[PDB]
Amino acid sequence: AELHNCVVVQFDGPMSFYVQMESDVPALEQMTDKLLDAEQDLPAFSDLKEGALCVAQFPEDEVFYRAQIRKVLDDGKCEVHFIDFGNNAVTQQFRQLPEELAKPARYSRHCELDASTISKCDAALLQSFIDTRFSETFQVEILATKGTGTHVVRLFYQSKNISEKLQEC
Repeated sequence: AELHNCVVVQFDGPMSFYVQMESDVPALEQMTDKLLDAEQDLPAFSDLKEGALCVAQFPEDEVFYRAQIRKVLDDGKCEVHFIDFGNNAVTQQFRQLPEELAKPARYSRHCELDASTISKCDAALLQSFIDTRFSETFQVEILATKGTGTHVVRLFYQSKNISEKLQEC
């Protein structure tokens, strides 16, 4: 079947994880470069509301990324979702995202495994298997894209069904 190379950037479990497709890497690198070049000159963003798109700083990295506000908290804090990296974090630093940089689609993709492709044991072991190879390349077969944008996929490692590479199960 049609397999696409990707890297898993966030993994809460088989039914909910995020990937960055190899095909989108060039565009993501261009986005990252453009954001870095304009970063210092971007004015403050103060229209904090759920759903708002902006540039926000990830406290753990201190780097600015494209972000969507998920929850408005107290003291100018907001829980945001970094659309190009699939992770959420609470931050207080927001800058305006140029219209041109808001046009590109998110570069991280939410996925959920076709539940029939793994066993109960596989599901439990996948967490540790993935955590050990976070920077490694995996492949996904996209079976469908839900109305929410989420891809239902079959996961592969070294082009083999993941269940085959999970030797302990």
